[PDB]
Amino acid sequence: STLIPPPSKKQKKEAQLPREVAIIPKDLPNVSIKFQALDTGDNVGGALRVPGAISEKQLEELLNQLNGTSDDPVPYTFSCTKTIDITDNLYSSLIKPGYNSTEDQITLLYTPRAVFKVKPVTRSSSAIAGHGSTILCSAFAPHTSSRMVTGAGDNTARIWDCDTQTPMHTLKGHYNWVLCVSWSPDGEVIATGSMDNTIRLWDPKSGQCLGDALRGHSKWITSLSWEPIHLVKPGSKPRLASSSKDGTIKIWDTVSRVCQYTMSGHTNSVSCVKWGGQGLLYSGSHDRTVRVWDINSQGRCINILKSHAHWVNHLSLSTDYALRIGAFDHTGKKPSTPEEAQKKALENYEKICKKNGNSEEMMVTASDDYTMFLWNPLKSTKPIARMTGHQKLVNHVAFSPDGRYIVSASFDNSIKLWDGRDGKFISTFRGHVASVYQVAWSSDCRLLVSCSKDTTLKVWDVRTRKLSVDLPGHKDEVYTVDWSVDGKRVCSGGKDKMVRLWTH
Amino acid sequence: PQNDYIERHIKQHGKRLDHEERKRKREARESHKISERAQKLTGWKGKQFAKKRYAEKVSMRKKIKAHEQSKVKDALPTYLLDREQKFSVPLPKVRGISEEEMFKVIKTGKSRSKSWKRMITKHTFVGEGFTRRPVKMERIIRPSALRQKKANVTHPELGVTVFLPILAVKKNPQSPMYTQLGVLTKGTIIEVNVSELGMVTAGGKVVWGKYAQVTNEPDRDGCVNAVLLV
Amino acid sequence: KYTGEGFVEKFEDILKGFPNINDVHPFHRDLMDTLYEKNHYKISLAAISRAKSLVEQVARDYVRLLKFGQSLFQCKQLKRAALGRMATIVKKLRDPLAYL
Amino acid sequence: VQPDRRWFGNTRVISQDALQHFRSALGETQKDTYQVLLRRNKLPMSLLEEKDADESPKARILDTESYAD
RNA sequence: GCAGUCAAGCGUUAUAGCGACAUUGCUUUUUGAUUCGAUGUCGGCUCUUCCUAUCAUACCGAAGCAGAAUUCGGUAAGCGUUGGAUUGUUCACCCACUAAUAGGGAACGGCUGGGUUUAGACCGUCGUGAGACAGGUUAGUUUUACCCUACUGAU
RNA sequence: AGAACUGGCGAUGCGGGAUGAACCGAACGUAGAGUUAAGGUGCCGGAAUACACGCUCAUCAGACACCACAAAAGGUGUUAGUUCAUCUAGACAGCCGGACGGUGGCCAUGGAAGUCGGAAUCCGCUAAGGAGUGUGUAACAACUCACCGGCCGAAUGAACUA
Ligand SMILES: [Mg+2]
Ligand SMILES: [Mg+2]
Ligand SMILES: [Mg+2]
Ligand SMILES: [Mg+2]
Repeated sequence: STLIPPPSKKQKKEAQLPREVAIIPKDLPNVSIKFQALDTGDNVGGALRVPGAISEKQLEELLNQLNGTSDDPVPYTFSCTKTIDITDNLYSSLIKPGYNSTEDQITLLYTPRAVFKVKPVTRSSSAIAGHGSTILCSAFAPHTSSRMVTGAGDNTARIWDCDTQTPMHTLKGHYNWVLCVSWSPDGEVIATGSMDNTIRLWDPKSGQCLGDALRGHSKWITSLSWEPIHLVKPGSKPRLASSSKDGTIKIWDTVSRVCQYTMSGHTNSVSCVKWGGQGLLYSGSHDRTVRVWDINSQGRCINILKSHAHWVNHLSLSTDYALRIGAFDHTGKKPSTPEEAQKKALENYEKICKKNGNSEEMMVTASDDYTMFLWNPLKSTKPIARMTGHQKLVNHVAFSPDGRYIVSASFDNSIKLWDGRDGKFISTFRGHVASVYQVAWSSDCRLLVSCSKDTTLKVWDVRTRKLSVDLPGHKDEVYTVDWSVDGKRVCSGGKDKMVRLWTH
Repeated sequence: PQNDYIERHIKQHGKRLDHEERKRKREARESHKISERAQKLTGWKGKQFAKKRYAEKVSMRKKIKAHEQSKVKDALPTYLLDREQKFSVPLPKVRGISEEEMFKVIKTGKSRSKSWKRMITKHTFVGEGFTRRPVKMERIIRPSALRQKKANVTHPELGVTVFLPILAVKKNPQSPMYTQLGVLTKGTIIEVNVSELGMVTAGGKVVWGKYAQVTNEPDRDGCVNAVLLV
Repeated sequence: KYTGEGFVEKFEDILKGFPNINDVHPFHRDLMDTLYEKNHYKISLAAISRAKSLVEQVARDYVRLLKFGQSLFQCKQLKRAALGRMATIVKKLRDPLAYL
Repeated sequence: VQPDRRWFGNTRVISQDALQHFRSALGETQKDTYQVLLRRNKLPMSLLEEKDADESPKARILDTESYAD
C-alpha cells in the first residue's frame, strides 16, 4: 500500500509548538446584514444590525421573527456571496477569514431546509441470497422502508422484508428477465416490466399476481412510470405509462386492465418515460429527440425537442421525488381517506413545484453526446441550458428531492453536481475507478449514493462536496442502488446475485 | 457534361447494338476462363488465385447455409443492453537462452583488440531515472531503441487487452542476472500498472499494481505482449 | 521503408486531391455539405491523415529495431511484423475509402 | 517458473484517503526554479490526473450514422 | 504478435481434443490538425553481359473511362533509363532536365579514395607505472608480362 | 540437444547407383570354364523396339530422393469408386403456357406499386405461384425465377474418395 509522505522534523517541531485556540473576542462589534431569499430574491427587513456573537440557530429564529411566522418556524441555511456558507457563527465563518468585516454590510442568502435529518449509511445491514441470476432492478416501498421489490434475470422478482432482512414473497409470472420494477405511489401494487414484452401487476401484501399480464408490446419494456396521485381524482387508481424498445409508449388503465393510448412518434427505442405533475408525459428515445405528450389532448405529441446529437439515455424531472412518493412523507404516515391522500399529494407536489412566483417543472436530459440539456418545456421550446464537461456518456441523471441540485453519473468514473435552476456547474465527485451506473438522493437532499462498475457504493455529502464514506462488499458489478423514503436503508444489487442492505 | 451524364446518355441514345449479346457471351465464357486461369496462372498469381477461389467457395457455402437456416424457421440491465463489449503460471517452462545468444561482444580499440564490452540483444526495462554509465566504465550496454515502457496486457476475465505501463521486472526465468538487468523475454514476470482496469480489493483499496507474464518474444515481434495473473 | 513510402504516397495523393471544404467559397461549402455530409467528409479525410502518420511511425520504429537484428530469422520476423501492422492500419480504413 | 501464490496477489494498492490526499496535493504545488527533482514518487498518476474540463469532446457521429447511410 | 470468438472439416459415442476460411481487442481515435548506441567493410572510374520481379516506348483489358489527363491490370527485356548540389556523414536527401530518370545478378556465400595503413607527433579517458584505450587529429616506398590460353586484328 | 546398445568407415580394393566418405551387391593369390548378386536389356552399351492388363498428353510432362514447397488448396482435364436422392400416376436439358386474389399489406418518401430503405412476413384460391430471385421505371408497365403444367421419352443430379 502506497502511503502519504511522513511529516518532517521541522513539521514535528511545529506540531509540538503550542496551538492557538479560536475563541470569539468579547469586544466583537455589531455588523449590518441583509437577509435575501435564495429562491425568490425577496429582501426581508432591509438592512439590520446584529451583534457579532450571533449563532446560526439565533439567526434562524431572528429571520422567522422578521418574517412573522414564529408560531411554525421553518429551518434555513445561510450563505454569503465566493459563496461561503455560515457554519456556526458569522465571525468564524466570514469575519475570521477577513473577507467580510464589521464595517461592510453582509448579504446573507437563506435557503429552506428539511426538519428531519438522514444519517449516512456506513455498514452493510445484510447480504441476502435467493435470486438465481444477476439483480437488474430494485425499488423501495413509498409508504414503508421495510419492503423492497427486486427484479432479476431469473425471470422473477422478490419482495424482501427489510426489517429482518429476509425474503417475503416471490413473483414468478414472467418468462424472461425482469428489466424494471415500480411501486405504485399509493403503495398498493408493484408493476414489473420484463424482457418477454410483458407487464405484470402484483399485490405486495399477498405477494400475488393481479390476473394476467399486460400484453401488447413487441419488444422488451424499458421503463415504467405511474400517474401522480395528486392528479388522480379520489376514488380512482393511478394509470401506468410504459415505454419499450419498439418505440411506443402505452398507457394502461389497471382497474379495467386495458390499454387506452399508444403513443408512437419515436423512430427508435424509447430510453425512458416520465409522467409529470401537469398531465404531461416526457419520453426520451434513441432517435436523439425528447417528445412531450399531453394526456388531456388524447395523447398527442405536443412538443418535439431536438438538441442532442446522440441517444438521450435518461431524463429526470424537478418533481420526480414528489411524484414517486405521492401522499407519503419521511414519517411514513398514511392518509385516512383517498380525498385526504389526494390533498396531501397536492400539497407535497406544490411545495416543490410552485415557488418563486409561478410553478415550474424543469427537465434534464442526459445523452450519449457526453452532455445534458436543461429544459423548461411548458415555457419555451429551447433548452434553458447545456451542461457539458463529462468526457464520456452521461448514463444517469437525477434531480434532488427539493429540485435545487442536479447530479449526473457518467462512464468517465465521475459524478457531476450542477445547480438545479440555471444548470451551472458546481462540483465533481471523484473517487470511483470504474463507470458510475446509477445514483440516488437521500430524502433531505444532503446525501448522495452511487453504485459503480468497480463493485462499490459511495456516499457523498452534498454540502461539503466531498466523499463521505466508501462501501465495498459486493463481489461483482453493482447495477442498482436505491435509498429509502425515510432515509434509513439503502439497497444495492448487481452481478453477484445478492441483495445488500446498508444502514447507519 | 454534368451530373449523371453517362446515365442520361444511355437513357437518350441506348447502348451499342451488340452490347447485351456481347455481355451475355462473356458471362457464358467466364467458366472456361476461370478454369483456364486456374490451370495456366503460375507462381504468385496462381497461389493468390487459388486462395481467392477457396475464400469465395467458403463464403458461398456460408450464404447457402444462412439462407437454409432462415428458411427452416447474460442478464444486462436496461441501460446496458444494445451496448456491446492452483497457482501455476500460463508458461511454466520456456525456451532457454544462453549468454552467447543474450549478449553480443563489442570490441574496442583502434585495432579492435579489447573485447570486455557486452551488448544485450533483447528488449530491456530500465525503470524510472535511468542514466547511462560513463562509457569508460560501461560494460553492459542496453541500447535505447530496445528499451520498453509499456506492454499489451490481456485480462483473462472479460477478454480485454490494454496498453499498460510497466513498473518492474519481477522474475526472468532464464537467470536472476537477467532479472536484475531487466531483460524482457518470453515467460518473464513483470509488474504492471492496472489503474485503468478499475480493480478494488474486498477491503476497498484500489489495485494499481499487479503481475503479468510475457507471452511473446519482443525481440522478434517488436512489442511486449503479456497475460495478467488473476 | 519502401512499403511505408508506398502507403504514404497513396495517402498523400488522397489528401491533396480532395477540396478543403472549410476553405472553398461558402456556396461550394454549402453545396458539398448538402451532398456529402461535411462531418463524414472531414472525418474520413482525418482518418486518412491519421493512418498516414501511424504508417510512418511503424516504418521508423521497425527500421530502428532492424538495426539490431542478429539473424536472418529475426530480421525476417521484424519485417513481417512491420508489414502486418501496416496491413492492420490500412484495413481499418475500409469504410472511409469506400465513402471517399 | 514455479507455482506460487505470490504471482496472483496484488502488488500495489492505494486507499481512498491517500488518493484524495494526492489529488488535492496535485494543484497545491508551487514549483521553485531552484528545486530539482531528485526522485519521482511512484503513484497511480492516471487516477491522480483529473482536472475539470469546461467542454466535452465531440460526439461520435459514426455511431448514429455510417458512411453508407 | 499475444489473447479470444465462429466453425467447413478431423476425431468420437466419452456434446474431450486439433481445426482452414472469417472476425474482435491492444498497439491507434475521430473534423484532413501539426533524428535515440548498424562494433566491421564502403564509394568511385572505365567497360561487357545477363534476369524480369516493366519506369518509358508497342499492343491490349477494366474503371463515372464525355474529351484531355490519370489509376489498376495482361503479353512483353526489342530499345533506352540522364546532368548536378551537399564530407561539421550520405547505410542518403534535394534541384533540374527528360519518354523515363525501374529493380537486381555476374564481387560482397585494371587504376583510385575511405578502410587491414607498422616505425614520427599532439590532445582526451583509464593506469602507481611500463602502457592500454570511449576516443579525436595529422604525416606516412611496393614496382609482372617477353610464358600458356582467351580476346582483337595479321600471315 | 543429452544418455545406452549395435552396426559402417579410417587400414579396403572389386560389381552397380552417369559422377562421389558413409547407398545397393560383394570383401581380393595367379588363371580357365560355367552360374549369378545388385543393377539393367531403344542407341551410346553387353542384354527382349519381349509378352500382358490398365493409366497419362504437360505453351519446357515424367523417368527422384518419398522430406519441403503442400493450404489433402485451386481446375468446366481424364479414369475408377462410395454414399445419398429424382424417375412411364414421366428423370435431367429445351421450347411453350401459367406465375393469381386481399394488395399499391404497414411505416417512411417529392416520388417507392415484390425489387432505395425499417420492421410485419399473414390469409385466400390453387396444379403452382415469395407480402418476391434479378433486370428495369421518376413511379407504374414489361421481362425474369422461385414454383406448376403441356410437348418430348429414359436414365439423371448432388456431395465425397482415389
Ligand atoms: Mg511478367
Ligand atoms: Mg602510427
Ligand atoms: Mg546391344
Ligand atoms: Mg521455392
